[PDB]
Amino acid sequence: GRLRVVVLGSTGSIGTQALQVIADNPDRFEVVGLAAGGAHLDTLLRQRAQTGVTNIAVADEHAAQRVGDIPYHGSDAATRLVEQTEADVVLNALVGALGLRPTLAALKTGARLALANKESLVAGGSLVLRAARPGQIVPVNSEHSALAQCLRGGTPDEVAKLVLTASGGPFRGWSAADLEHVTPEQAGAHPTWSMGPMNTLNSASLVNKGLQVIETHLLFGIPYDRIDVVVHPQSIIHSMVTFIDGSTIAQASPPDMKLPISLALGWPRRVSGAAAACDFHTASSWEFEPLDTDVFPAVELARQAGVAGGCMTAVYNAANEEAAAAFLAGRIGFPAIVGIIADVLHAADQWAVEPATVDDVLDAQRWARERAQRAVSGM
Amino acid sequence: GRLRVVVLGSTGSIGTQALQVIADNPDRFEVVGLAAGGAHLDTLLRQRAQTGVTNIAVADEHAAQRVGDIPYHGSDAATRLVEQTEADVVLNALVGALGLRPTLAALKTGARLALANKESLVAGGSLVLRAARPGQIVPVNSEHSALAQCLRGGTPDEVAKLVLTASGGPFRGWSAADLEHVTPEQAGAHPTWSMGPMNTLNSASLVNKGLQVIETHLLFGIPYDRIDVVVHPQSIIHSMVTFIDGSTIAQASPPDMKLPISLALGWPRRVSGAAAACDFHTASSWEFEPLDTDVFPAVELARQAGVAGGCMTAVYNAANEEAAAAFLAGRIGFPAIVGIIADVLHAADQWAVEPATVDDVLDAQRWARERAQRAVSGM
Ligand SMILES: NC(=O)C1=CN([C@@H]2O[C@H](COP(=O)(O)OP(=O)(O)OC[C@H]3O[C@@H](n4cnc5c(N)ncnc54)[C@H](OP(=O)(O)O)[C@@H]3O)[C@@H](O)[C@H]2O)C=CC1
Repeated sequence: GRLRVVVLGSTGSIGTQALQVIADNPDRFEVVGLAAGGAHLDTLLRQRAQTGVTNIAVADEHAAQRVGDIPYHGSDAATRLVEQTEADVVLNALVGALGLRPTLAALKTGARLALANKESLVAGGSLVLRAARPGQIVPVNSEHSALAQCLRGGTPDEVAKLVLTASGGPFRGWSAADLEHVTPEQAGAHPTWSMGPMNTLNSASLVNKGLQVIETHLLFGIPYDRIDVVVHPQSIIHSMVTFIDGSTIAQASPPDMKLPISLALGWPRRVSGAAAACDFHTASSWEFEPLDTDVFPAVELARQAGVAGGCMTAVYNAANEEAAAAFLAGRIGFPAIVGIIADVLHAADQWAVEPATVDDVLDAQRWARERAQRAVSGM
Repeated sequence: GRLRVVVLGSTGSIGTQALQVIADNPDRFEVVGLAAGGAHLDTLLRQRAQTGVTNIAVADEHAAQRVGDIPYHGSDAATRLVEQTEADVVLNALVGALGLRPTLAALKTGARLALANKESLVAGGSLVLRAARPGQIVPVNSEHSALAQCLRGGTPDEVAKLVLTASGGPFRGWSAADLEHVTPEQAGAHPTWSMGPMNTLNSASLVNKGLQVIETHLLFGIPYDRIDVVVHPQSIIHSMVTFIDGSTIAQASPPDMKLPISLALGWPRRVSGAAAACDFHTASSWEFEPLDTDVFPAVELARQAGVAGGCMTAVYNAANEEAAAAFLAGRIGFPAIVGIIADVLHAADQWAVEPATVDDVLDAQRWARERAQRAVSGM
């Protein structure tokens, strides 16, 4: 009853939290593989030494050289590790487009895919879906973990609406006027979670929410007009399902990713002590407010891309990555991230064709990146 | 397929709401029996005329003299109607001690029992539990209904805590000094057309919550030390379950008893359009604060009684019935209600024996009422 776990992106936030869950629960889990990029070698060496796992992939060839003895090195190291390691669960916590091929490799093996890497579902679309058995993909993000728990509240035909919650970002309440003046560091701190410069920016622009709506449709098969977003500044309620009789079932916990991680690794079984529970011996308040879809149209823009289907969500994602890098570099303003997403989706006519192979997906992203660059060039 | 329903207590708040749900859903339910006390004989005869159901019971023989074609009249009329009617669901929405035998009769038929009658579990306890098969009893109360929905979020083994919500009453936040000046009218006592004087008062005193804690223990088999109460003034979250991993699942809806009534009737199948869903288009907040157990000790007393066991919860409730009536009759002050419950309970250890018959329960109750009357009068 012990699950063999491959951890991809082991040195990041999710990767390290997942290793602590596995360390705490040797009854339930064992690490059998680690993959990293090569940029934090001290962490990875520390992880090799602490877990005793030598079955390691490192993307950067130079960093893998620097370390020596690494059995998998290069841009396909993570994919090859997954292909050649027997495991029950593959945790994909890699960042960006490079999570796609290791996602596809993992699905092919039969292992449960515990998915933090959103880009692989968002961009992979039906390519990833065709490769997956029912229930094989288990979401790691707290919103989707919340949804999966809440769906147990009824049969599938009893689902009326999925309700995703959003923190609302640092600029909740701000008008369009004052969104123009946002600096790369004003969008650099998140109220409840501590994440990377990209992932914290995606919370500020509401594109992380947009992307999660896409993932929600792809994970659970609920239509886009039945997936709602509500602003909940506290991030204690992580999501809800409303049923056909009027009942809403909600999931709540203090923000700690170890909870959704442990549940994604152990699914369907809950992992005793994974995280602290809500304390009802002290006063608290859960506030909800409607999202401002005029100032923050990134979610509706994600529905539009999602309804168009095929490779259009790959376009929505890839356009974001490029426009976001331009923001962090200092080349474009804050509102220009979503404005450029809009302009790129409007030109992306051809990319509504369903992908047959990874290259179709790769072809759409290439186009979107270029088109996104051309839009940046114009300002 | 269609469920045949017997409605006991048809002329009350729950019973009439249940008949509305049955009338809006002829596909799901048909009424096959109706039982009332006699005080609202006119309502029952209009119900007979409206539904076409002639299979009716009237407890009051004197009131039954007015009609001449009631197949079941007198004492145990409701019990006899239960024994002699083929049904799939018995809704027991009878008030007080006269709900206990129809509950037992209903369990013996092997029909599902939708239980609103509090005395069945609070007084009848082990008599009712030993007579019931697993899943046979489905609760009608909004809190218990919330708990049953939330328990879907994991296995029985995965439960850490049940958390009942409480409005806190009209004297939420009041000091012990504040409570000294409490009048019957302040405690929500008005000549309301369906609201019994007791249930408003039991909510103001926190005895309703005590009673619900006792029933939670018996319905769900969770230790008293793992059943909590949080104050929640909005009454949108109707109760919650905390699981062993630290995740809490909560049930939420705008107050409307037709939701938990519909689900109780159709269990485990939800009833489309039963009640309005939470609306997140407009801002709101769900507030939680701990209960001040020094000013409001009624729930800890309920746990004391329930742990003591046997007929002690019967004593708890009868001692309340008497004390609460005396406060309404201006013979005692508000704080003396729960004060008097403590004193009767402290002197009551002889009733910690398990009841063998309905009579054992009646004897305990008789004792508790007399002992409480003593305390009221100064004897
Ligand atoms: N943290 C959170 O709570 C949330 C996470 N997510 C999602 O989780 C995913 C993971 O990001 P997060 O853990 O949060 O990330 P981090 O940025 O903290 O870490 C990402 C990991 O990917 C590795 N990596 C980077 N480049 C490569 C590459 N060239 N080849 C192989 N591995 C590489 C990194 O290794 P190294 O740095 O050593 O090079 C690192 O271990 C994201 O897609 C994000 O959308 C979603 C919602 C919130």
